[PDB]
Amino acid sequence: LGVLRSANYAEDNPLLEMDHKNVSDECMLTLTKPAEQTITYTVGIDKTLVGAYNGKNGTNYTPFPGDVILTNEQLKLEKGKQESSKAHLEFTYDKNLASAIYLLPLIVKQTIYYRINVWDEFAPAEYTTEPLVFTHIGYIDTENMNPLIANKLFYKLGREPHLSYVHAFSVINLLTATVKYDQSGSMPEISYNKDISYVLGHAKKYIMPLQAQGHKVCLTIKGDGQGIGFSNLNATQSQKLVYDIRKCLEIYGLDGVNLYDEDFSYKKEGDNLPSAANLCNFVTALRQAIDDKLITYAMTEESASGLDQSQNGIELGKIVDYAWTNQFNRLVNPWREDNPFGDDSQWKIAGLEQTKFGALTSTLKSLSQEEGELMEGSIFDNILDAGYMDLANVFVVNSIAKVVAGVETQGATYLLWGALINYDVLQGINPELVPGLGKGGYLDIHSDLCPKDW
Repeated sequence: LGVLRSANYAEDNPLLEMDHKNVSDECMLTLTKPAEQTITYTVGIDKTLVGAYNGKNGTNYTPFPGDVILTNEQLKLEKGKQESSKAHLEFTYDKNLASAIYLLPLIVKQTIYYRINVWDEFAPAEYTTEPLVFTHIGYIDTENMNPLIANKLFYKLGREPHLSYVHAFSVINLLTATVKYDQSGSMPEISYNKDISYVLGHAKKYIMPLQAQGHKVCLTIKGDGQGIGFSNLNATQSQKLVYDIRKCLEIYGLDGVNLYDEDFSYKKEGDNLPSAANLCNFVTALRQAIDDKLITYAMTEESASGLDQSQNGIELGKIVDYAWTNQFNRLVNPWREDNPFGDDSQWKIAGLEQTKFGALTSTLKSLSQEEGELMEGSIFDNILDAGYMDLANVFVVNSIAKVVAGVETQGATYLLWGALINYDVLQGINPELVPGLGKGGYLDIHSDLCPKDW
């Protein structure tokens, strides 16, 4: 008696994601008792087991009809060991394969039941039009990343026969344009680096495809450190930047703008100081100009004080679609007194419903043991124990970045916290980021999922 396991997957019957390329896995035999003598078993394909599997598990899988190349099919079990040598399975992709989930049973002659998801041209098999239950906002740094990677990241929701695939993000923020003085040194203008220019100049290639798959796409605007920005514009300057932002979203088919309140290098003394009232007047003007296009606000330690109070009757929270902070890998709760994780009252925005606040903005950085405990504690205790459920509606990822050495642990989890709370805990639906594991997945440090091509 023994078990035919996968070498890289703990799932008894692993589900591989085949996006128009081959997929592979290795399996081995684990014997309940150590081998008395050196024996060799052989693994083979038996597609006759499919009908019994679909009856037992309620599924509808058709046996995988593509070419399957098994190498090292003879499993060597040395005396005294319980695990054999590893066989290798290469599932060949071909255009003659329709998009579906297939089954390929591998037997000893127990049994392992490989499931192969053959993707369509836009989404995996069993993709659904069912919308994500929460708003997931993803930054893409156009200096290193292709915005189209959003169209490759999915959530595998549920367990068979109730599997569903949904896009992992619903809003995408493009990093970044900046605000600086104009050539005459009197007016603010938007400045675009070489990367964000090519993205916007080719919005038909990089933006409309995202919008076609349900993504709202916004342009982020930071400062360029010349001391002029969203919170210190006079009447004339405000009308200029409002006009230019309104024009920019119309010109490139953008759904909205993300006001990233950082890097303006505001002076601490002089005649153009930052004020929360100026910010409220500028954003109020922006809202009149762009109508229902999205305005979001990213708060930082460089934000002006007073946003917890109305400014000339204006509450910034009433006129913005979403807000969040740069307090990465930590759940910020500005409405919680005696907060055991730290007082976040500085991040309070007057008029902002909790359901519009990204309490958790995660970033791709390795965390210490303490930092890791702070992240999970702040998330769980605030949303479940303290009862701030409304803080589970918006989740933000500041830069979907490449998974590399030293950030594999955060890479695997920092895009799943919103699905973890909303689906796995608040409902019973298991969530998995796809395409994660395996050669070529988002978590393969030697592969780029959807690389920069300009």
